[PDB]
Amino acid sequence: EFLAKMTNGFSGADLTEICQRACKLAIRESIESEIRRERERQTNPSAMEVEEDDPVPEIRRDHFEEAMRFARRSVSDNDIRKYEMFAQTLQQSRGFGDFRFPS
Amino acid sequence: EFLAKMTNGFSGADLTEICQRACKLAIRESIESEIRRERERQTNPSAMEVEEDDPVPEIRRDHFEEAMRFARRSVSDNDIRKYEMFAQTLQQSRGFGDFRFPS
Amino acid sequence: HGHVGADLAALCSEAALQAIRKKMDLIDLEDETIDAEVMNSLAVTMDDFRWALSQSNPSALRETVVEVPQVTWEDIGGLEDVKRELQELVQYPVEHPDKFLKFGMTPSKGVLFYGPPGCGKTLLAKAIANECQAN
Repeated sequence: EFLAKMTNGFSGADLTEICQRACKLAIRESIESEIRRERERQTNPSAMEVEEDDPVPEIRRDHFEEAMRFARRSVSDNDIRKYEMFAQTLQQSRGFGDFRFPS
Repeated sequence: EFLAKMTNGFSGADLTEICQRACKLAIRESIESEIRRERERQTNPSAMEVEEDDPVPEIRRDHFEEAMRFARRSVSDNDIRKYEMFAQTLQQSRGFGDFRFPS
Repeated sequence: HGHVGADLAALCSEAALQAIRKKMDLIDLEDETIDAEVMNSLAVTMDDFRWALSQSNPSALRETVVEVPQVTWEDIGGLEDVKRELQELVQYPVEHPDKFLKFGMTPSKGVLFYGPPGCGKTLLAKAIANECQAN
């Protein structure tokens, strides 16, 4: 909901991109965390993590906080006015207005 | 490295040309050096070079110093600005900027 | 490049024939019946092969060719962000296909390079193909 009312003029195809950019930014860190764990210097059986540590089990908060920085609205204001003007080209119930049948 | 930081605005297809122009300028001299050696006047067996003299065994320094004189940058400044402007046509993470999740 | 197996058999036979043809000083007209000397004492050398490649044998190939390239990452240094991006867009959907299945992120299907003409575009595109061992 805090992510809802912050994105104001965003089209439906733009905020469907940031929930893949955040997934890519978390998959990068989940790949990278497995690099150091296999590249442990003097990888000895002593003090070995027999359990899977799972550093990124799910998408955390700062992934969205960083993926939001690359957001961009696709539709401008000049082209939504084109659809507002075409909506005005339809006469849009304008003319005489309210009238009543006689009694 | 001295040849690196001298060529500043050169594209990748321009400095790949001078390492063939220098080869052509050295192959010209290696062809020409064999002309006088077979065209020795009174070519006698006395004081004959039984060993191959090899005047140009490899590309020397002045071949690059002379081949550099015909260098020319292909891309101007007016057309790299076209790609900078197209990079600006992508919105390039511009807008609201940094925000933070509530606590 | 472009030769097929039959073309290479033809190359071998023509190089052997050129090695015969340089030995006409012993294979003479006075000796119609050839003695057993040159029949087993003639070895082909490299410039015969270079002759048989150069002077003859047009390749019967014009269509595309599938292969793994042999260019390396240090062939064009720098561009570490582009290397990281291409690794993220090519290597990770094939080297780790299960982590892309843990939280369902679908892989992308292609990038679009753009820049000035002749800055190593194809020489950059072949590098990730060589690194992934991909055709």
